[PDB]
Amino acid sequence: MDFQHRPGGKTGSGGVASSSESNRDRRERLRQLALETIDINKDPYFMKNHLGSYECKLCLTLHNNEGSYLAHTKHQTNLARRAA
Amino acid sequence: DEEELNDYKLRKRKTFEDNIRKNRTVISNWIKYAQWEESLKEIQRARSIYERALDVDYRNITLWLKYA
RNA sequence: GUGCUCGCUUCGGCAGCACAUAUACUAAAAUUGGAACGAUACAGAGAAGAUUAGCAUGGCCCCUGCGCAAGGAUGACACGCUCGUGAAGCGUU
Ligand SMILES: [Mg+2]
Ligand SMILES: [Mg+2]
Ligand SMILES: [Mg+2]
Ligand SMILES: [Mg+2]
Ligand SMILES: [Mg+2]
Ligand SMILES: [Mg+2]
Ligand SMILES: [Zn+2]
Repeated sequence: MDFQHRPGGKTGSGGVASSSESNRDRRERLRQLALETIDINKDPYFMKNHLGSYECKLCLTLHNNEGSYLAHTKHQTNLARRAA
Repeated sequence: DEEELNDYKLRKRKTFEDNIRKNRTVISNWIKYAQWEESLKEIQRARSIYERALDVDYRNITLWLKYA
């Protein structure tokens, strides 16, 4: 057989991860991307709870997902209200 | 403390020699090795390092300037 | 050792002549220092999601191969350099 034209595979691989492992890896990567964009934007309103949840201290609003806080950018009117 | 200092100096010299052997023409590795040898008060070792660097590339101004 | 003597002369030998002229890492040893990489253990498969084909490039890194062929995880290994502070020299005051 064409050994140099078979699809590539290596011994001792372990296989492809399941849906749950890929889902939690995607969630961890989304958390890392959200933290990278928060550190790039340098927003001090972001906080992580003791139970591990996103919180807007300028809005005082909890967020279930990272994109919930990423869409929380109302926040300008709440920042103007909490400025004084 | 003397054996730990000897192991640290051996590790630093091994990394400097590996950085020299990886890229010979990069003279900043030679300058850093010679300044680290001069900082440990080894005049003839740094003189041998500078002479090796001048044998590698004698046309550089900064090698002559730093060795003088 | 062999052969022969205008020998000494017994019949054995002596003497003389001629030929033949330099082996061995000299050990049947005492020593000495280097190690296959197998067992256990450490260990953990390149390319910014995952599964991955690879060709190179450098040399105090090698192995398989008869190789100027081809393999060995792509054989392995092989990233961080726009302003002030001082000093020296030069020309003006
Ligand atoms: Mg990848
Ligand atoms: Mg090939
Ligand atoms: Mg190859
Ligand atoms: Mg292969
Ligand atoms: Mg491959
Ligand atoms: Mg290669
Ligand atoms: Zn907010």
